[PDB]
Amino acid sequence: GTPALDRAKLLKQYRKARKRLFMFDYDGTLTPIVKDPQAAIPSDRVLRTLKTLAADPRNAVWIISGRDQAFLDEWMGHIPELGLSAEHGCFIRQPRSDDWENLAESSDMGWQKEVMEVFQHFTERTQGSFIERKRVALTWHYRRADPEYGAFQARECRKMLEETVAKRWEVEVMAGKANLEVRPTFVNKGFIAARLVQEYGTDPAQAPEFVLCLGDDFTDEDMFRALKKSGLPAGHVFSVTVGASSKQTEASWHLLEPADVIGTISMLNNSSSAQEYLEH
Repeated sequence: GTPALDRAKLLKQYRKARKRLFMFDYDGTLTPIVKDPQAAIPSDRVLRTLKTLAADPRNAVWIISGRDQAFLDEWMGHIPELGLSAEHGCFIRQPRSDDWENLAESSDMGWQKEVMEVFQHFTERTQGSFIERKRVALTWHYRRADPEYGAFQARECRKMLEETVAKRWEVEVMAGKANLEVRPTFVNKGFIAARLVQEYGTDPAQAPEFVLCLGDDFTDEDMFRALKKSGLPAGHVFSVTVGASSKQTEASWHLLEPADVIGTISMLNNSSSAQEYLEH
């Protein structure tokens, strides 16, 4: 478990830091979990909060999301300073750039040819199984197969992929409940988060003196893991899960709800020179 984010400590390091890095999951983190993805179109409040945070050039503000490129661009893309990572690391837009990079297309996806061949082989030999093909991930499904033989086939297929495909291309093999998935290593949010920190270079004095990383889910845990490996001073890094104190997490802190996340970012925004004046 974790204590709630110490907002006083956060604000103090924010003020002290000359360079700040923010990495936010979107759904479940900046906005509540909902059934209808359109109901999680950012409220005006969420958008104001992000726009104000990103306006300060001392801040590098990243949204790291499973959402489509078209969704992030439509609803948040008008804030030019936001860095956007969409579709599980497959599309990236740097702060202040109009250009999206297609990271899948920038990679060698020759592995897909071999994985399809292997999956097709096991499919023909495992009644009930089938292949799901997405842009970047390939998934072999076998829930409808005999449970024991399906599991056996999946163990055998996984071993084969690990000893061949995974040693030639930068991909990993995942096991879901009744599935096997192959996807690029760059899909992992920790990969995404480590890359962002290393972009600052190998010079300590050039590193950000403030990192706030927020996320609610299992994939976001990999961001927290990566930051624990960053080599940055502990008091400079705030890995924060969204969830209860009793939640087991790689984060060091929690905030209970997206409303608390927005409230926390608003507190940081209100330390601006302009806001401090208006406040008196």
